[PDB]
Amino acid sequence: RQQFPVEHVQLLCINCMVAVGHGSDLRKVEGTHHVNVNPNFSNYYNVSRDPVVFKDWKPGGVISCRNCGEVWGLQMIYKSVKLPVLKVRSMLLETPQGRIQAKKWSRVPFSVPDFDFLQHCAENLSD
Ligand SMILES: [Hg+2]
Repeated sequence: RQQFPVEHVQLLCINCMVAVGHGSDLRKVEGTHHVNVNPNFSNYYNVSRDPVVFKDWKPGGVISCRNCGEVWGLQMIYKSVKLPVLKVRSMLLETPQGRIQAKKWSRVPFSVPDFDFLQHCAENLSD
């Protein structure tokens, strides 16, 4: 399989395929959970409190495309902070090669850095 710089892969909604994110905004939490840490991201998803029943994070609401209503994943919270956790199969990866839908995050044509909580406090004033 190929390999691109994350900067070169854009996120689209598997369904409506609107440009919704950047692969460069992806982070790994607890190794596995893939969040997006770009604040401007919330402009693309609605949240809905369908709580349901991950050791340092409590799940928030279910997350879905503002534009077609596709479910993308669910919120996750830790020490008062809320991040959108993305399901791989809900994303269309727009590589310079074209568009590929994956079924495991561990198989995306780029590398996703671990999430840095401390440094995420570049966002202290808010929340
Ligand atoms: Hg959509």
